[PDB]
Amino acid sequence: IVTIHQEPFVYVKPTLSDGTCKEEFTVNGDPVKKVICTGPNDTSPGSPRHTVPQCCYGFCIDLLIKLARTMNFTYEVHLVADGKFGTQERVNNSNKKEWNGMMGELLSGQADMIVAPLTINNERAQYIEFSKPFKYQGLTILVKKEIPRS
Amino acid sequence: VFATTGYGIAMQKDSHWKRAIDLALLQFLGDGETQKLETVWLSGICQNEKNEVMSSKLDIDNMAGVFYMLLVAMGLALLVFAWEHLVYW
Amino acid sequence: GSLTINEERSEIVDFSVPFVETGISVMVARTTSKIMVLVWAFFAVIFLASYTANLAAFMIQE
Amino acid sequence: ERPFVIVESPDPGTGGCVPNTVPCRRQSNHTFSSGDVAPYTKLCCKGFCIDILKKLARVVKFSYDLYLVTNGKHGKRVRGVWNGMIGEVYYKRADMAIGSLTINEERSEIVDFSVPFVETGISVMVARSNGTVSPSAFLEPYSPAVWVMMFVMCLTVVAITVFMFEYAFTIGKSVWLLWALVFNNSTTSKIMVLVWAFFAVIFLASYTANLAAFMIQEQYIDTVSGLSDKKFQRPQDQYPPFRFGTVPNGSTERNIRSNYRDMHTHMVKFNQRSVEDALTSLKMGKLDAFIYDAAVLNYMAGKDEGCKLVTIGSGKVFATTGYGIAMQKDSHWKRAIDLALLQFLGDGETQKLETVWLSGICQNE
Amino acid sequence: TLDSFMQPFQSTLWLLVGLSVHVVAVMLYLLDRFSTLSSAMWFSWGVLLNSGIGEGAPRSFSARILGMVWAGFAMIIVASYTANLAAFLVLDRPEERITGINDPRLRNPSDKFIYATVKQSSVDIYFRRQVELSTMYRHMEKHNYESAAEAIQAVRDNKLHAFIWDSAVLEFEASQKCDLVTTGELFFRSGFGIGMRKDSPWKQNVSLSILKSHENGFMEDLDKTWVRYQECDSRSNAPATLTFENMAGVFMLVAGGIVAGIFLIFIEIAYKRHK
Amino acid sequence: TGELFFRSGFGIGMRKDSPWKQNVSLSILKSHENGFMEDLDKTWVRYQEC
Ligand SMILES: *[C@@H]1O[C@H](CO)[C@@H](O[C@@H]2O[C@H](CO)[C@@H](O)[C@H](O)[C@H]2NC(C)=O)[C@H](O)[C@H]1NC(C)=O
Ligand SMILES: *[C@@H]1O[C@H](CO)[C@@H](O)[C@H](O)[C@H]1NC(C)=O
Repeated sequence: IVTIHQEPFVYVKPTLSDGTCKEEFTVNGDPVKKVICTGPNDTSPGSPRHTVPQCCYGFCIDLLIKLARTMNFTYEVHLVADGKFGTQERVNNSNKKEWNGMMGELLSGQADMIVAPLTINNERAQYIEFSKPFKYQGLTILVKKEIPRS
Repeated sequence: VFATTGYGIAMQKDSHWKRAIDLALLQFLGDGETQKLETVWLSGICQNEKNEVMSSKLDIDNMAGVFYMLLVAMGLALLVFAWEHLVYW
Repeated sequence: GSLTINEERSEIVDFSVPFVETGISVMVARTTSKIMVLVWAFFAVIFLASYTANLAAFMIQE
Repeated sequence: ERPFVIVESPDPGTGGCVPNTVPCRRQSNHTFSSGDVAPYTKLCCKGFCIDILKKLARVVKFSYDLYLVTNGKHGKRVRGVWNGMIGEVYYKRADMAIGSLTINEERSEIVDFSVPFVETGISVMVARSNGTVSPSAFLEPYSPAVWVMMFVMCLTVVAITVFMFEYAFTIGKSVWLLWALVFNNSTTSKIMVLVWAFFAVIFLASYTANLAAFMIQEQYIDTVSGLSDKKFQRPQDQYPPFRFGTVPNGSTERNIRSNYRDMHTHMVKFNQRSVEDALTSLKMGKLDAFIYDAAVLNYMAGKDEGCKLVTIGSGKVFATTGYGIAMQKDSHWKRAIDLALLQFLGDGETQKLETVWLSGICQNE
Repeated sequence: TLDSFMQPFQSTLWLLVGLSVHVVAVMLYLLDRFSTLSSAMWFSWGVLLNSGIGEGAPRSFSARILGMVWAGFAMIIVASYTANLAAFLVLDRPEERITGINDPRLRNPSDKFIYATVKQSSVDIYFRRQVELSTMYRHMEKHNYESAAEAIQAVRDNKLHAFIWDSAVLEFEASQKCDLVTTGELFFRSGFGIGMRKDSPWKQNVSLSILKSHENGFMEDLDKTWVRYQECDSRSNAPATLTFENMAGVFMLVAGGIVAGIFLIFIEIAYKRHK
Repeated sequence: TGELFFRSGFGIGMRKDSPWKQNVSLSILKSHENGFMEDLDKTWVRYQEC
């Protein structure tokens, strides 16, 4: 499985010294599920790479628990390599364009499933096989608030 | 909306027509050509309109809160009567 | 036509990508001592003019 | 013109001017004719068009002097012989003309033209956008029918009360109290005056309510839209926006002489002040709407202090055209110049040359 | 307007202060006399009304707190009246009649805003040639009118909702009669002209004299003789004026005060003085 | 600022020639009726207002 760090869907937290990330309880005192994540360098802009186990929990990870429970699965989770989602771009001084980022690691063969906020459009639909949508949304602009003077 | 799903085109199970028109439909939405078609048949006069006739004050919702604060203040005079008289005699 | 996607239908007949979203909805019908007391009276009239204007605009909110 | 070229007194401290500026000779015949007049004064020229001229000399080793046009502005074939800048080319008084020269078919016959270097259009500019209320008199919140009834039906309790109290209170004193209480300043006398005081409060609060309704549902004039607006195509009007300036002998003077004479008949109120001196009339208040090309208008819309709003803009255009440098007849310099603009079209100096002379500095909030 | 004295407060809280003045009324003649009954009755019933009827001040040094705050209760109630009345008057929007021919009212003519043209005219054919305006024509073909004068009378009598027709005639209509408004500007440009059978001898001369008259200025100057603007404009930019209906109810209560005084004074004094 | 000027959706992704394609697309639809996707909305994208 390939996953990306997006605020409300997939959280990423450093693990405790013992290896297991510390437990916590929600507003109703119910155990929130967490899974152990390998993957990123823990240093995106200031080092080449070196992997380290971490902890994940969120929307997509919660659905994967319910999804795999019915399917009788055996799953491992590893994050993306270089953050970016994916696009088609001609590599430096070559013949044809090849896929980028998260989509690349699945088409190459490094993973068999993407559980992440991936959109639906024509360009990606050529080479990948999607599923029925599990959330609807759009595009909006975020701006800074205006002071209500006095 | 509850239990959100969508409309579709029902076709025979395991057919060879699926992939062809699946990409065609994704082409339509991903270009805005469905927006022009959507604004011709799904349009209403008061879509962007909302104006309540009134919320007539002939109802005890906020003036009632004022009314009972007056009763609270009204009891202060009775308490002051005992305190003022007893402390002065 | 106006055909919806759900559990049982998708079991026996294939489907395409949804192009119009929908769901389940509910619809129902629609001296210096007295110079200060002058100041207090000055604040009282402005406070009401502020109050009634503030409530009136809050009252105009559909 | 205002934005494309600018002329000034060069530098009162050095005779010349600040660098990146070229001196030019100008002839102004605003004096008498007794002996002679020599108005050729060493001014200096700064602007966008000088940059283009200063950028072609560095390419084709051009050499030049700069002389102004002896009269108002551009011309057209009228009465048989032209009049204006083009005449200096036709009458062998010059060789080439540079600046805001809109390309056209009425002048391409008698002089050639090169490829344009801009994307301009024609738009309408109106006076400043202002928000002001329109209460004529403070007595508006009631129709005059209510006032007279209010005034007279108030006078009957004036007489009735003293009749029910005299059978003490002076006859003259009673009328004073009645007026005073309704203006909030001051069982035989109490019963009627009690609800009578209520008569004041019940309607005096409605006056506030009504004036709170006048100042909300009112609105200002809509700052009327482009050419096809209802105020223009009906030229029978003496107090509309009453301006159709359309500077005399201009390029746009011929455009309003194409098919419909309903416009050229009322466009006779033009003012000969070339651009700027007649432009301030739109800001002064004696001129309402002035029609010209959008190139020199948007820069004047933004760079000018305050706010003076042009029409819709890139959408409010008609007959979009471009400005180009003209090649005189029987002069094969076209190949030399056409390479220059096309080369300047490729390297991308159009933006750099624009942002140093044409930009939006301080847009209105 | 409607129910001046009854629109904002003619319910539970309207009679609240009617008895909320009585509870404090008796509660003062028993707060001072027990360490005048009319004095407290007239005072509170007057201070709420801000009348200049001076009477007994609160004698008790402790009773002065309720009166100084009873005015505040009276000070707050009438303010809520003013704000509420303004909101009702603002939201009485008279009309948002129509835009040009793109409004959703035009496209879907269920029953409201039926629009009719003159049968067999140029407009009725243009609406049959445009492919987009198929439903718009499909509603107009059901019913129309025979003459232009018929449509003007029907619209003025409010039997027909909207009327689509030529602009030159319609512009002269609204300006002169002044009961009518042109809905914006034109959305289709065309022209007039003489009509002659094909290959007629005068097809060249008559066309020539029209061009000559335009440059001459006779045709342009003739229009003023038959086309003009007068007596009616964009006025009525004031969406209210209090009618003689709500004030009449306001005039009604003052009449009740007159009848109450004369009847009671004549009748009650006769019984009271005699005994 | 304002409304939204485009409409799309999310979805799981799997390579071409996948056996789980038919089955996972059923669980996603099956969870929508049971209100499972509704409470997940109420868990950690809602009920967190200021
Ligand atoms: C999708 O789910 C269905 C239902 O669980 C699976 O169908 C079963 O497959 C097993 C595998 O051999 C059979 O033993 C069962 O008999 C099947 N069910 C029925 C009702 O016949 C199906 O295999 C799943 N898809 C995949 C790719 O495994
Ligand atoms: C799931 O897979 C395991 C193999 O790891 C198998 O033993 C089991 O029968 C399968 N089904 C269930 C319901 O666990």
